[PDB]
Amino acid sequence: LPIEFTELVDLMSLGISPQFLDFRSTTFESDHFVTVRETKDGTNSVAIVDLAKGNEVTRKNMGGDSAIMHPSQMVISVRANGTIVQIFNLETKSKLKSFTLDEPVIFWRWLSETTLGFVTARSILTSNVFDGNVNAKPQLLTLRHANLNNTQIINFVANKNLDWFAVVGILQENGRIAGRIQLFSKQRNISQAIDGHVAIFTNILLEGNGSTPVQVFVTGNRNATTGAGELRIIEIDHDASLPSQYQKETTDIFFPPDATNDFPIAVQVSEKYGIIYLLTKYGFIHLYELETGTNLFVNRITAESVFTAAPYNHENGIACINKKGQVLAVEISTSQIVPYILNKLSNVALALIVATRGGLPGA
Amino acid sequence: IPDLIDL
Amino acid sequence: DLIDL
Amino acid sequence: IPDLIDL
Repeated sequence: LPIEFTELVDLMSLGISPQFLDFRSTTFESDHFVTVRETKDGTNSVAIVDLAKGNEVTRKNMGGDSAIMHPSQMVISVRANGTIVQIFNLETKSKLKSFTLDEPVIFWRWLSETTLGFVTARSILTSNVFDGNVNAKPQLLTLRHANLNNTQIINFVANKNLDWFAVVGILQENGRIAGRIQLFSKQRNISQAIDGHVAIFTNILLEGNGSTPVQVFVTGNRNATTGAGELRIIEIDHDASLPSQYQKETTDIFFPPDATNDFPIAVQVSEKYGIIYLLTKYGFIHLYELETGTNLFVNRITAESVFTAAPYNHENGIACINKKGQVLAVEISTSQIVPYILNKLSNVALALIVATRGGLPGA
Repeated sequence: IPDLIDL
Repeated sequence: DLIDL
Repeated sequence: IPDLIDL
């Protein structure tokens, strides 16, 4: 009722084999494109699904074994032999970057519209892809710390200012998936090890601060020993000109007793509406209000395992991909969210917070 | 390191 | 520490 | 090195 739930595309319907519909081969940097690396008789290829053009599919052979699209532009990044990276504008045919890293890339993701992020066995790096220095290697941000040892790296996120960063690894510990995050402040050149499976940097407009957002970091964890889930929201880098500060928030994330090996797989936030969308691997969607941390809604949108996710619809929602190749989207209903909070949550104060932030009806 | 996210 | 987490 | 993709 308080959300719209839709299917963006069925990847099996486009002829993609199940062996490629997983974290190894399918990437989702934004709601604009899905990229599937495929292989056939020794030859690699890319299927680029353009969600902004009726799920139009571009199919091309390539020499690399990993490929991602830019969040908005027709710019493809391709990798071979671990270390060799080339980045091309598909429209102009221009080569934007061509370099070899010192160590194999084991994870990458666009951090912003300008900057591509890389994680190796021991290092975390970024590339200013559009600066025109075609052969310049990625710059070292920081060495990986011991807390990410023996993990599979599954995310790398940054704030828009590109001075706060988080790298997420998971490991299996006593038959449960534990999450480890290296949080890095570029300004202080210091890292901090925290427990968490998911992370994002976002912004919130608080009363008193005019049109200037404050920055918050949102992270979700599931304690591998107790099973207890926890969402936390905390401010970073407060501009002293702004009188209103974000007060730290902590909320429970509920996991049923029989979802033993489940954990948070993704978190996206609507800045405009102040809504946190948290998805689990088993396909449970959780909504929280950003200002207060209040739990709004919990449901299950799929019984198939989710492996990746991205912002949806001008970053006001979340889209995800499951192992059956279904690309699913959730966003709040702008007409029904305030009535739901008012009538179903019986929370007049929260209803007003949401209505006022979003310019929404119902209050 | 196994592919944990896809288990 | 960097942050209260 | 050869282009990893030919456009």
